[PDB]
Amino acid sequence: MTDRYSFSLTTFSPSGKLGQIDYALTAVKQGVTSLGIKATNGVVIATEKKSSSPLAMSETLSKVSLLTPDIGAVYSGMGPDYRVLVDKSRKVAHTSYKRIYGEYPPTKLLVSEVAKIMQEATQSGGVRPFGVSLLIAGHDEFNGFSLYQVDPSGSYFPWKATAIGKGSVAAKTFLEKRWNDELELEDAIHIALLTLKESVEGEFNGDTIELAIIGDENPDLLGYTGIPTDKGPRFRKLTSQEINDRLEAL
Amino acid sequence: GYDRALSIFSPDGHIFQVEYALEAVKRGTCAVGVKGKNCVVLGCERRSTLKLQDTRITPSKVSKIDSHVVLSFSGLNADSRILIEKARVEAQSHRLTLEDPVTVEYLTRYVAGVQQRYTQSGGVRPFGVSTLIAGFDPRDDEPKLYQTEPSGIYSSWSAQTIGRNSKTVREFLEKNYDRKEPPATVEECVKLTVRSLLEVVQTGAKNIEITVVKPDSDIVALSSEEINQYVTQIEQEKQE
Amino acid sequence: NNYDGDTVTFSPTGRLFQVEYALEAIKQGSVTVGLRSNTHAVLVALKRNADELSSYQKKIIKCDEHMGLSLAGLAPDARVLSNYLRQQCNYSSLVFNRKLAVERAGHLLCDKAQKNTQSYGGRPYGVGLLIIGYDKSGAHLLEFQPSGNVTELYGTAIGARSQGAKTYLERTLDTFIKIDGNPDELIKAGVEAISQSLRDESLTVDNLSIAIVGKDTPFTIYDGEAVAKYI
Amino acid sequence: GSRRYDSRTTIFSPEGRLYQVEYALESISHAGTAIGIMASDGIVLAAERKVTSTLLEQDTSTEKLYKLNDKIAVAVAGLTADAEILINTARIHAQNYLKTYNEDIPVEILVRRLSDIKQGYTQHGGLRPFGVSFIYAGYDDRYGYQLYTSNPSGNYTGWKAISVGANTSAAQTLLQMDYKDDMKVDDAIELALKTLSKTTDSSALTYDRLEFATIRKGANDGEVYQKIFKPQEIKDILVKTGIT
Amino acid sequence: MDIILGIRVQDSVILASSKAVTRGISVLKDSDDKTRQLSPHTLMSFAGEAGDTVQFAEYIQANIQLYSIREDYELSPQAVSSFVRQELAKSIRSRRPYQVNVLIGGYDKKKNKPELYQIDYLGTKVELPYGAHGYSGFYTFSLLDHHYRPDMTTEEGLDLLKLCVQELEKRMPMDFKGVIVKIVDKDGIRQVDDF
Amino acid sequence: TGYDLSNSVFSPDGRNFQVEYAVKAVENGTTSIGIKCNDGVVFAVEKLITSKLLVPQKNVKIQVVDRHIGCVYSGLIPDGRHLVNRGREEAASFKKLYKTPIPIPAFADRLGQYVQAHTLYNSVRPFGVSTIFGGVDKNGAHLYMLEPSGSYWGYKGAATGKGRQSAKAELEKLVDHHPEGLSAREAVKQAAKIIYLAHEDNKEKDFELEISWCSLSETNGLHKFVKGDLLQEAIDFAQKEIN
Amino acid sequence: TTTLAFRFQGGIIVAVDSRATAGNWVASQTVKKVIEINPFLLGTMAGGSADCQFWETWLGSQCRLHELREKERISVAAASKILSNLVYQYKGAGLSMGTMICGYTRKEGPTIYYVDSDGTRLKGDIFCVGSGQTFAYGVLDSNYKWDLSVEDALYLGKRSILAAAHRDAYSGGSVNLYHVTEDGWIYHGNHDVGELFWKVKEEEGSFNNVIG
Amino acid sequence: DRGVSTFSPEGRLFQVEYSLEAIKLGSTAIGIATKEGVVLGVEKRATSPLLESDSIEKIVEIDRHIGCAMSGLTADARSMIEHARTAAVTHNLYYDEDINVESLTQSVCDLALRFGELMSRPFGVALLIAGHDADDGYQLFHAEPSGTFYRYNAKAIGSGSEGAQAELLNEWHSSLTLKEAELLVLKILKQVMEEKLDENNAQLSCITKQDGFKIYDNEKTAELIKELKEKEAAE
Ligand SMILES: *[C@@](C)(CO)[C@](*)(O)[C@H](Cc1ccccc1)NC(=O)[C@H](Cc1ccc(OC)cc1)NC(=O)[C@H](C)NC(=O)CN1CCOCC1
Repeated sequence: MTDRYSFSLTTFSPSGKLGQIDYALTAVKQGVTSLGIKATNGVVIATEKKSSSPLAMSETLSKVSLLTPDIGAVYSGMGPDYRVLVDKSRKVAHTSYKRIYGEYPPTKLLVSEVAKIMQEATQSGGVRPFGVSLLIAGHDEFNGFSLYQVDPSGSYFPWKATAIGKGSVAAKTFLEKRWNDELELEDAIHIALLTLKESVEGEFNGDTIELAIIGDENPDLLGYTGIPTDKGPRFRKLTSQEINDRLEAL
Repeated sequence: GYDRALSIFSPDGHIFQVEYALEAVKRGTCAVGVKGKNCVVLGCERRSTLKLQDTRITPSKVSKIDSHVVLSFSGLNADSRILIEKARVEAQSHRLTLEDPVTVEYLTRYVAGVQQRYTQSGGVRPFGVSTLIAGFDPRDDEPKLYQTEPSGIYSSWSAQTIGRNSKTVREFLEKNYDRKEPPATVEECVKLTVRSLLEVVQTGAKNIEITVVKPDSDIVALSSEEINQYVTQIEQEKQE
Repeated sequence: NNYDGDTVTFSPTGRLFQVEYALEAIKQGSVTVGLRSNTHAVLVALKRNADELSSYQKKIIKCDEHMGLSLAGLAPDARVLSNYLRQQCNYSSLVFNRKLAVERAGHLLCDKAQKNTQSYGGRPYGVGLLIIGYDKSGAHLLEFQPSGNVTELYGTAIGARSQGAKTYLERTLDTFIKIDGNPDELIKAGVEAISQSLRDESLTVDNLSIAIVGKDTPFTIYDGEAVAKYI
Repeated sequence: GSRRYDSRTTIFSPEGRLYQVEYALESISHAGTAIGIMASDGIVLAAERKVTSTLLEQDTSTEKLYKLNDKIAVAVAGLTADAEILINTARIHAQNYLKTYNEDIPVEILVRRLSDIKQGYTQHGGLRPFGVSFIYAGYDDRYGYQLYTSNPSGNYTGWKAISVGANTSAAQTLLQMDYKDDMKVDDAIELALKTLSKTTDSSALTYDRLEFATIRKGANDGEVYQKIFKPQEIKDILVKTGIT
Repeated sequence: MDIILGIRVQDSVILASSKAVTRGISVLKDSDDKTRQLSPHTLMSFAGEAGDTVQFAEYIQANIQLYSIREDYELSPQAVSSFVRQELAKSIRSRRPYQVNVLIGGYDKKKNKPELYQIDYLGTKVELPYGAHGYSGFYTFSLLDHHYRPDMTTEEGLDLLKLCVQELEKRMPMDFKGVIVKIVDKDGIRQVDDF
Repeated sequence: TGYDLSNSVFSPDGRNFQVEYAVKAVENGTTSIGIKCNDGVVFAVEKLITSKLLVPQKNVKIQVVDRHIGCVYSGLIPDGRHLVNRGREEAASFKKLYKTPIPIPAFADRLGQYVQAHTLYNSVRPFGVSTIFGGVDKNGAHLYMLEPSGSYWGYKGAATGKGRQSAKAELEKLVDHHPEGLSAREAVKQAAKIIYLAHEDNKEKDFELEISWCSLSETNGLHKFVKGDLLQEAIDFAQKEIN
Repeated sequence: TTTLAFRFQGGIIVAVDSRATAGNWVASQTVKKVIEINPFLLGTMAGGSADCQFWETWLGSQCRLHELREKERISVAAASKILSNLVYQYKGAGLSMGTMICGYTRKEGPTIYYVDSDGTRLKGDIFCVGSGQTFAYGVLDSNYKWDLSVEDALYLGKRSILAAAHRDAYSGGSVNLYHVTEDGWIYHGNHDVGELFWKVKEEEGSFNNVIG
Repeated sequence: DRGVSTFSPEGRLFQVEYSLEAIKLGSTAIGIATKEGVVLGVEKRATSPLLESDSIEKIVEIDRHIGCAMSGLTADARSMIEHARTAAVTHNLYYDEDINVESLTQSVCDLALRFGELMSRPFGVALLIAGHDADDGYQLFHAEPSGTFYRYNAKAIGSGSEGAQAELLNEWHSSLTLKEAELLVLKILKQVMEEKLDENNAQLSCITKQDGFKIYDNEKTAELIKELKEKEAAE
């Protein structure tokens, strides 16, 4: 018994390709489109809620996940792989940072830790790479707002705006035309909804679209009052109703 | 832990991984060892497809294991560092428990044992390295030159060469080295070593390294000009 | 064919080929015979040499004062298994002050051999054993196969041409079973049994190996001039 | 068992080559070119970013050039994720040396240890090697300014000027042509950029597709300063040499 | 063990170390050298628990010599002292700590300066113009406070050291059988045979 | 293909061929049966007499677990013994912690999970035995049959080995003709008959009958071997029915 | 115990007593406190009898393994250091050993090493070890010269043990003498203190404290 | 590939059988056992004339009463010898006596099969273990990588083994003297060796109860070679 697979399942081919990473990226290509746009006073991450069955309750399945109060994540590719990454990402933020410095990690460093986890699945014994690309949006005091993309290889790149998955090629071209360095958060949400409508085929409403923002602090969502320095989470998931309001003035 | 038996017997009774490690040695730059009446000289080829090198800081081909023993090699450069490090640690460990520096035979025997262990241990491949180990035992003026190889066998040599085109320079040494009368002086020994490398090398410029080891921890590396004088002298006598 | 790379693989007809190949090593091994009465149990083993300059490979091993076996196949594997038996017999003595039952000895060998046939990396034992002993329920004879299968018998034989001795004992069953209180006659029956497996060679003084255990006889081996009596 | 699926990453070819190391070098040959040039009064590190997108955040980005300590930096060519594993090790190794000896680590010692780690992955463990080549640029008070390179085999060598990644054959010929020993930093800056500009697979070399760094003694008196160039500073140095 | 002294002067470091090895009511040896050469320009004297002292000294010696061979370079006295301190700092929280106090006298060839470090078994390091371990300090520190000058020669340092040994031979309860004196300077380590 | 070369590999059907191959080893083995009765269970097995040299009554194949459970199996005999050894460890640890002897359904899952575990990895081989077992606990009598895959169910009657179909047919008749129930002493006699009837599928070598039983009234809830007069009575009953 | 060994012009003299004690109970009078490691090495025993006996015969096995592996007799320095490094590993555990590794080799000449259980290892010309070491020192030091003859040195070693055997309550039995030369060790007999005392008293005129 | 501890269809371990082929490539080693002693002789076989032949160590001391000669991948023998020496000395430590030659051989052979997936492969070297003890007198053992050992009156291993063994079959009798055995090893070595036999490329040794295990000098062997040539010419 015991894990006898102590050797790499991802190896270099004669041409220099890492097969499993390439194939994992193929799995990401098949995945549903998600995107991220960085504004001057916030970031927006969005994706389509592909329902497996109309009897299924798509509210119970959350594609956009809070990692820290000021960092959110969305993905394209294999949902189960994403779910466990979010679990590990949430924990590493605590173990390797908050329990040491008494504050939440800045976006770039949390991203770095997630990348490390995905890189190890590329080299460690008896494991395949993760079949997802992440888009991590976040804010921190000294870097401000930021948006990162993390690939199955463990590589990560900062973006002004981007899209991953099914119709990423067309979506990226759409974003290049619309993005400027003076976009306000509400303008970015508007563009996000426009870009996403291109890739979505069926219903397009607040129940089939999942969308969150990294913006201003939300004291109402903090849960307590009395500490002035604690001002609430910058991450906020837009409600089904809040999305439909913006779809009328679309 | 990774357990795989990588070095294994084949139907004809060969351990291919050990034999393929010898091919890596054959690819490596030539190294030669010649021992005289009162000295040993280690000569080493350095390939000249690398210009813009920084020779101050580039790892030298001949390494000191202790103040009285040296080690040159042919084959994989990265592999050789692991053997050298282990040998250097064992050298200090021997001084610590025996209160006497290692003999050249003992040090060689240790390095050869390490190489052997990597031929029947799970999860590891053999060292793609053959070494020439030279020096003088403590309080002894008799020169010592030993050779090791990936399989783990080791032996003493009056003169020997390893690496690429070593069979050519071994041919040279076999007729030019007299057992009854080894190079009586340092000059004679260095010249015979340089001559033997000039059969294979190309130019006698920054392609040849020479290190001379004498008794009682007397080791010095020759500079370009010093070596170049031997190259100049040999070529003028050749035109005859 | 494709299902003989290791012991952990079943064939499409439900066979373990590595176990069967281990069984094959026994068939190449030199013949050895086992038989018992109600009072004594006897091993008779034909030893094998490399050539005329070599010694004759010892086939019989003692396990305790009341137990021992003979081997056919890989001798080092017999050494491992005999050593394991020696320890189990000894554990029973030190802890319980109890001589290990020959039946339990068989159960223990079965379970040890079995584990090697169900796990990756390992291999089956390449030897067959004939265990004789005398315990609280009289004389015994066991046949161990490296598949794990242990079998209690009145008499048997394993090795090359063992079918000759095994047929003979099957005929002689009613005779030799009632050789009670007579060691030399029970051995004679065993020496005659092993003779049915001989071809071109005959039993010489440094070729024959005999062991005996019984009611008032500790497990003792006879070699050299001590077996000249029976040729 | 699992033997069936083992690639055997740490074995020799019949020719005496390490398959995986050779294939990792092939991987690295497609990565963006990185150049190191050592002058008498400093070192230049120049690297080309892999085909950039216009929406990529350029200023808050790090792909090629990384800082190991205050005296040593590295240029990367290969898998970035692999490189970061090794960089964090190298960063820790430097701090261990400082903690032990109360002296900044000599460049070669740091390089050797990082190269020794790579070597290990080619001889034991059954894991794939790191698909990374480094250019180490650093200073210490023994040898002064030093350039090294290491590759997946775990072999390292010292250089006056060197390139890794894509088009090294062409890049090395151009460096070998125009390099001389009495060269200054500002000349080396110009050489590095001119070389990339000629070897690049892109149409034209621009500020947004470059990472640049210098290690000078251009601080105040007998001390070393690392300068990781900002986007605007690369834009200026590119105009100053007349490439754009 | 017992008496180990150190004096850093203008151009050298001078280490004095008692020759007596006592056990119970018997002086077993009166010519013991309580010092090891770590490198050509670095000397370490030691005092403390029996066995531990030499075992520790030779272990440090091996490590420094290993470093010298690996890098083909001599570690600075500062670097060696920091390495030694860390080894003792580990040791003190071990299952059985090294009970060894040391003085490290060295000549830094890069700075062209003598350097004297005092390190106790806890891993407490200090650079000093003059140092002592054990009860010796109680006499020599105040003596050196008075007579020491930073610009003294090696000869003046030896006379200053004779003054310490005389004071110890007068007021110390135990017979420590004199001292072995060694000088560390630009030309390396040498022993004064007539003291 | 190659899906059948490694254990724990799903074929495109969704099958583990290595387990199905282990079943072939079970089908090759001698016949064994189990009969559930009024207040207990009865086990019986066919022992092929390979040679005259086999000592009668001295190659016992039915095994006891704890003091109240009986186990019999067909296929690779050593594999069966390994499984019983585990069963005994499982039963010991249950009694150690919980005091009460292990219930039969509880025990059945302990073997079930262990056998199933040997279908999860390629580094182990599936068990080459189907095991019929059972006994009496606080809730009465239980009979079970466990297969190489780890699959097991409760049974009124169970049969495995080379003569399983012959035995199954005979078992189905007993279930139909006795809806109220079969007595323990009756089930012993029937077990003998069914082994003799199932021997027709293995009739080259003649055989030796071995029976055991647990019964709340007859054996006081404990596992015992059927020997002597009761065994010979059952053998005679079986001999009368084949003729 | 009282054991000594001293170096001189004609090699090394080694002398030991033969008493073993368990408190004030005299456990034995005929114990061998010298172990002959090889034809050129000797070991002396003082302290715990089992500790000395077990580890010094173990030392002999290590020295044999050295000459098998290195095709050369082990040095006195290396042999002593094997033993000292061993006992240092057991430091604190409670071993009790006072030993002297005496022998000749070509590279070293006659050499003596003091090794004890708290890890002390010392090269020297004269050592006395044991409960009666001080008594042996008193006689040995006051009569020692480098230029002693082999005959005189043998007697002084014998007389020094006798001195301690007399005064020290935990020393006695008999004297075992050894002489180590360039050709190896030579045994110079067992000398019972029962007879040796009176023989020395009479002939030497010493021991005037005792009733004659 | 395939398991290291895999059986062939004929009932043999592949790796053990392949290691036997490696031993056939090795240099010839011959041992002869008499009532006056056991003689061990080996072919040195220097690969080049520059190699100093006296550094070729294929005959080895295990204890004073046990010697050993090797053939095959001789680098593999180092850890076997190391084990044998430790086993021999350890037994002397535990029991204050010499260890039996058979017990020593058995201890060495226990390492043999300690390979698989322990070491990664069998040993590629065969050993001739010669010695003397009080119980069974002068003994010669052939230790293989199979874990099996046979006692022999005489035995040859290596490349010239089957030819030499057939020669030893004819020549050996139970009344050979030591001197007769010495010459016999030299005679048979000279027959199967490629290069011409002399004191530099062949080495003799013996173990006797009185003097223990001794490797002969090149001067002593040279005289036995000269004595051998004269005796063959003398009829
Ligand atoms: C003189 C006689 C003073 O004791 C010597 O030191 C002598 C040396 C010696 C060497 C080899 C063989 C015999 C004698 N030592 C003894 O005779 C020794 C004295 C001693 C007792 C106890 C000790 O405790 C650490 C240390 C020294 N006597 C013994 O060892 C006696 C025979 N045995 C015991 O006391 C048994 N003890 C030993 C310690 O562990 C508990 C059991």
